Amino acid sequence: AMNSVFSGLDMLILLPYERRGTRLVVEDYRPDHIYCIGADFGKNQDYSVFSVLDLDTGAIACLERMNGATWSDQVARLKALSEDYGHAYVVADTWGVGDAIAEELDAQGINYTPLPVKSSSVKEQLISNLALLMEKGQVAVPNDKTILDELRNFRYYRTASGNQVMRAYGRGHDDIVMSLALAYSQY
Ligand SMILES: [Ca+2]
Repeated sequence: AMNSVFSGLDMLILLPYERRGTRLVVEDYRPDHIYCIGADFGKNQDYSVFSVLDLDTGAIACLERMNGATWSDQVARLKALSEDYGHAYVVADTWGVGDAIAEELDAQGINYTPLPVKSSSVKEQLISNLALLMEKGQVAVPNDKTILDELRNFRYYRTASGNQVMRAYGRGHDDIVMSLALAYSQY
């Protein structure tokens, strides 16, 4: 596609995994490594995606995805992932998530840093970083067709005034794309 964002998809490293319910587990926790978790919440009927990145290797160790999970359940699942990966810190897109998730992150003692995806400018910085790392052969994800498809279908458009926009082709989703970009913002 002429308007592909991820022109370096050919350099994406593809990793085998075990599906454990809502998790795709590439590898279990290694305590000599430091991890973070990109978190795109399930604000309403959209998916929540939590991407555990090994910051020593640049590889996704685990990716959890679901939709329709309660807000509290999303936070509990994030807590469990964080704890599983050595109190991995969460890079949380807190923009427009609502008071309950924001309060729950603090109330539950989640190890997190806010990265609100609050404009097209912020989004472009996150995505361009992911795209560059990808072309450089530094991005490694679970070899799952849904993940690869969501990256393949992430495209450039232009607004009425001529500003750049990045979004899913057609009527698609970008929760996986954004979760991965949030994780890799730290790499
Ligand atoms: Ca979402």
